[PDB]
Amino acid sequence: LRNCSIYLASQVSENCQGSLSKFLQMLLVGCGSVSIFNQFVTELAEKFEQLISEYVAYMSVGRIESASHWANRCCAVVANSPNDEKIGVFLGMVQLNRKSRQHMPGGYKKFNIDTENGLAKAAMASSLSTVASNNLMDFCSVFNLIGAIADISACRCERSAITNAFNKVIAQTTCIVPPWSEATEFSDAITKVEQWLKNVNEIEIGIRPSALLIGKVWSRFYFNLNNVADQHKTRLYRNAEHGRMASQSNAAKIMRFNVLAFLHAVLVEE
Amino acid sequence: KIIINLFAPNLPGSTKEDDLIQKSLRDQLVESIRNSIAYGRNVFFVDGTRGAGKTTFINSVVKSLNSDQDDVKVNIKCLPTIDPTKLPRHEPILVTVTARLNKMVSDKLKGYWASNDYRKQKEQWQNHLAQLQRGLHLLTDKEYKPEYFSDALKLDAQLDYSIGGQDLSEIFEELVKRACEILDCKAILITFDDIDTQFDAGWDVLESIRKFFNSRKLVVVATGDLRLYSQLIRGKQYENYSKTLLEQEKESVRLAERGYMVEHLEQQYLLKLFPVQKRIQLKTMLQLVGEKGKAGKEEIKVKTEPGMQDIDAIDVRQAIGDAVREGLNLREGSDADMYVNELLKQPVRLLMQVLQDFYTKKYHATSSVPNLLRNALYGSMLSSIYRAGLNYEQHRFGMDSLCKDIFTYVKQDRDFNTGFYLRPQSESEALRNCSIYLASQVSENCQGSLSKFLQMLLVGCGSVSIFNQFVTELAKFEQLISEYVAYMSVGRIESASHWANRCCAVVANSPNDEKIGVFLGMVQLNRKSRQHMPGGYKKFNIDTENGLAKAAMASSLSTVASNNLMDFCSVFNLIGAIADISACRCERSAITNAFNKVIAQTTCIVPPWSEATEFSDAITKVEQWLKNVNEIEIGIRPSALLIGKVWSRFYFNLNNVADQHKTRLYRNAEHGRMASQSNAAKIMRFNVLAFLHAVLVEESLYHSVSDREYIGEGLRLNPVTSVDEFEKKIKIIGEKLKADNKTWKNTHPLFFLLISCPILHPFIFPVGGINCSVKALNKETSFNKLIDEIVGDKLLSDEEWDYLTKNQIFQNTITSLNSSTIVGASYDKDTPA
Repeated sequence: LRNCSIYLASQVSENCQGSLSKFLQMLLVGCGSVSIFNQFVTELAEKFEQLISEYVAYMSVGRIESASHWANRCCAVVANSPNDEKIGVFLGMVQLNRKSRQHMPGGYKKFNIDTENGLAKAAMASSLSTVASNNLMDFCSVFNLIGAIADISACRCERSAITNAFNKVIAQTTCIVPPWSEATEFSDAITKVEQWLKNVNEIEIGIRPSALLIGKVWSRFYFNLNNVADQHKTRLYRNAEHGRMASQSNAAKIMRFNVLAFLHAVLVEE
Repeated sequence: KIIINLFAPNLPGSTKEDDLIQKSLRDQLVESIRNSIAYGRNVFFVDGTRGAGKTTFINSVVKSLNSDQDDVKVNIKCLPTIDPTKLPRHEPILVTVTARLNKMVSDKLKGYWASNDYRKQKEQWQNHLAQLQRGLHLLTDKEYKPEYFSDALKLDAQLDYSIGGQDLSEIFEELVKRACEILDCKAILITFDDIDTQFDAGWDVLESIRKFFNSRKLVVVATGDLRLYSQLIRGKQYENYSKTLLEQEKESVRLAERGYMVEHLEQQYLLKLFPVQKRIQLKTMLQLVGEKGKAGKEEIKVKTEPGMQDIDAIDVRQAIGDAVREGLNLREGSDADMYVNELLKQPVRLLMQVLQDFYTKKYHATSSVPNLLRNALYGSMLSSIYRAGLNYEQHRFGMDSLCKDIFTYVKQDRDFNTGFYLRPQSESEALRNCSIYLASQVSENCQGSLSKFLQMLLVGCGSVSIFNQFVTELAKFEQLISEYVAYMSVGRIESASHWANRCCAVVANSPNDEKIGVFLGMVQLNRKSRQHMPGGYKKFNIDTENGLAKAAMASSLSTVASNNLMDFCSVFNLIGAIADISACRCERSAITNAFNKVIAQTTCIVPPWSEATEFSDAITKVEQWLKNVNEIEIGIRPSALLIGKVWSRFYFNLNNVADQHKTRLYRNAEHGRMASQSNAAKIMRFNVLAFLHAVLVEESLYHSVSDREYIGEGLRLNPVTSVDEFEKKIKIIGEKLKADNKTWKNTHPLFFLLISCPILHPFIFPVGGINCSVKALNKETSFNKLIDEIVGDKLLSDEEWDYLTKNQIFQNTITSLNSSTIVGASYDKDTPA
């Protein structure tokens, strides 16, 4: 294992050199698959090898279609795990209502994506993840956001392909719970992505990432999402929406620091 | 540079020039062997992927090194390649090497011209051969004898070996040294083939290399699998331990340290025998051409047709694309690039063979495109097909064997959620090699037929996803596979309507949470008269509907006996209805037989894994539709990705339609005029609307007939609880179609033929599912006129359109589902304010 550690470090260094999308799959699929299972090793740890075989077969470790598709599978496992207080603020995502609730104080209501117009509309759907079960649910995760950045950074700069990077997980896939379970303004938005893709194709040439760097970036990123899943979890106040004090926190307050958690992890470790 | 003519006999013995790929690697290896001459074991290992030119390449270095003698300052004579598995089971490798070395020396002796030189060196050769013969017994002795000690002290040898005793390492070193002088060369090449067929014979090879081939005038090129050599070495290091120690020390600590010692012993045995710097891997032709973005280290062009010029030759990376894009009916993009990556990792002699078996047969056709690719893959890649349980005979292949092989592929690859795409993403080579074969097979049969497109869509792709979400809560997992297959009979289907009839028996088998009574692709119907049902008319009646409305409602109704004679009505029956009617001759006398077939009521047994005239008006128009279908279906070019993507969006659409319409069943939900009231009419319409949306969107993005899409730049969402999303796409597609002088019937033939189906017309616009509000009417009206632009016929008149919104006889619209009943529906609540 000591001999395989340095060889695997060379694998990460070689495979992630001269790219940014490839840097993200190791952060998302590589380091993520073991920290997400870290929940599942403190839960049921023979059955351990059965869980390993079932976990990779679910998350498609080794045959990932895209970093976004991994997030959709990663979306369900964080949810189907046993939890407390029946909360929708999971580790890396917020569980949003798909049905109207009676007696909603303030302007709280079922979320509709049509409110966001352009680049907001694109980034709102890229963070969405839908899983089907006996009770169909919906989550909005930072992992889905990264799964789109990796997806975008791996495609061509043509408009015909960029418009496809936003239409891979929204209304096509049908995620099913793991077997170990109990039961035009958008055209201008694409232009913003296209011009930034030009930067990526010429700034990423100088990248030189390491397995340590990808390991450390995910370390801060994963630890942060445990804070938001606990510190921000209890702020479900009636006046939380339109909040401006520190105590006030809503769904927007969750993802604002969840994304900033990702940016800081990239910032501090780089 | 490198040119490969495909009209060649393909004999490896005729490979002399312009018919191989590895010369860049060979000349580096050939010079590397020569580079080590002036610098004492030189062992080069050529790792092989169980055959990628392993025997062909190993022969090429023998040919090249033997020919070049005069030009090079230092030359190499090559022994014939040694196959250790074909040698006698007890003959030492040293004997085999000397026997072949003797003939090369003897042949060179007979080639001399000076008699004195011939006599002088022949005696030296026989003096060394006698010394080896005298000491040859040391290789094979069961015991030592004191009579050998007299031979070990014999120093009468005229050549006076350096160290004392009698060791074959010193004797063979002088024998090779003399052989070099006679042959006038340096560093004779010993070549070994693989030990795959019998890898116990590789121990003699390994032991001989490290004990007798240490001379600087000997260079060895071994071949095989280092995994197999590591297993063989590891087993031998375990035999050094005394058998008593293995029994008297059986605890975990002792056993885990003996394996630790053997692991370290085996690690440096491979490093010493095969140095890393001398190990060489046969680069695949993907590694020689690149990703099509970065300039590769080699350029390869292929003579597709007989007589291309040197500059008039297409790149092999694009030559595969010409086969992959056209054979699989695949539009150019990212998915087509991943299939050619699969073929670019195949053995070099294999990709040429399938390329040769494709273009040569295609040239004869020029005097179907998919079967040419299929026959090219089948004749060269049959090893994986036989080793996967799929059909491996050419004549039998049809629309019934396709379903089972794809089901077998999904089961073998264990990808039940996205495996129907036939994505080459497996971990085993055999499973990957079957994905491309099925994709060619999918495009082989579904091409030129609308029915086989739906049959593959329904029976083929449907069986993968309906199983995952509804027949996996139970699992003897393999036992559930066989009877599930035996239920709908994907191996042999009498018709597509029978699959849909049993499809409802599977979806409705899964219980619904909180007992709502609505399932994935349908909604339940309450045969018994519900007591004092509020609002609307009675439950339902088949006889109520008019000539065409009854033609679709009855055809979409299936009866299954499970705890009662339970009634089902699904879009799956509607899709199955199309296939039987479409797959028949245009003669109306035969159409009606295929038409009454899909409407004649039948009963289907509960799944075993469970606990339990005015009707001829529609027959006239379906004949007109079938006349239209018989010519527009020719232009379709379906692909494994297209049919998989059509179902994938159609599957999620049905999941969301039932998820949101379950809670919209109210006292006043009937005769829906706003989005919040949804009866059984509104549920079933969106099921039909889901099918048309899936076909339209996917045909724009992945159908091969069009080079570019016409959806535009926007979010593609399913039409659930609304029609604007489906209405918007038709407008954008229509606007871009007219400006580019392209029609719907030529750009989207599948959607054009499905939107023109007379059967679906009484379902697209039902009485109770219009939810015609103030804003909905504007989108609904534009939706209607846009549809009438595609089909060219307004199925409902403007008088009939005003009838629905305003709250006589309607042939083209169902009239009983507006106030229909649903099992498990709670009619104690009503619409809020």
